[PDB]
Amino acid sequence: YNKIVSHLLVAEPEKIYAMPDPTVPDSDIKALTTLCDLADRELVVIIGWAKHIPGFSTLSLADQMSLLQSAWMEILILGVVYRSLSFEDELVYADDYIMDEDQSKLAGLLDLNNAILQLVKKYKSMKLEKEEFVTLKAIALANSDSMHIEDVEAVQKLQDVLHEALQDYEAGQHMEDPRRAGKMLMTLPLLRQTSTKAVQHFYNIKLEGKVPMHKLFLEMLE
Ligand SMILES: CC(C)N1CCN(c2ccc(/C(=C(/CCCO)c3ccccc3)c3ccc(O)cc3)cc2)CC1
Repeated sequence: YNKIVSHLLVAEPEKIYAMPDPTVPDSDIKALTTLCDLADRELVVIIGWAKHIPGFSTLSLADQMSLLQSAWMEILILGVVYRSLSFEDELVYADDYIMDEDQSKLAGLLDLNNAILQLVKKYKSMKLEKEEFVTLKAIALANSDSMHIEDVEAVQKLQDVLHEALQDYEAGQHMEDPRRAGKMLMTLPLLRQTSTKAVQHFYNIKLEGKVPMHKLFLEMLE
């Protein structure tokens, strides 16, 4: 077991809770408030998590911003997916917040979440392990295709470090399947697809607020 995967496991943020309001009756407005409140608390720990990724904090501050601005929804969704593996037709946003099909219909999220459930179903059949989760998550941040990177070279380096770490691990604990790392990489499109659609929905129903995401990430990064 190599040191990248080992440190990435160590850098996992702790459990966040959504704390839905037991007073408020379940409605479509409730769901968004809960998910909004939970996402904001996750975003704070997601930026701490990034800084422990080897080489991330050596990037320029604009490149740190560009990676997080490109990948934040992918990172949120991957977490939901991983927590959902041992459940059935349900998305585990938090240990205290689980959304089944009817609550997704009510939240206006049915199509999004059915796609997120394809991703869950797919990691189930490959028996996805925590070490692959945290490595795929790190790859998703680094492979996020930002429009404006200052140092293309350093960013490709971080890609290739995390890429090699994934290949390394799979060569290690998965000899039964010499193509498992390639299969892992091939689930990255579905994750970009649902995140692309989720971010678009984020903006359709105007959840961005007043402060643009790039200054929020600048504040959190300092
Ligand atoms: C005002 C500004 C500071 N922001 C920052 C971020 N913020 C936000 C970010 C992400 C969502 C996500 C849902 C669920 C996606 C589908 O399952 C979502 C709901 C509606 C539209 C798009 C996404 C979501 C995903 C994973 C997860 O662990 C938790 C939350 C919701 C809100 C609102 C507040």
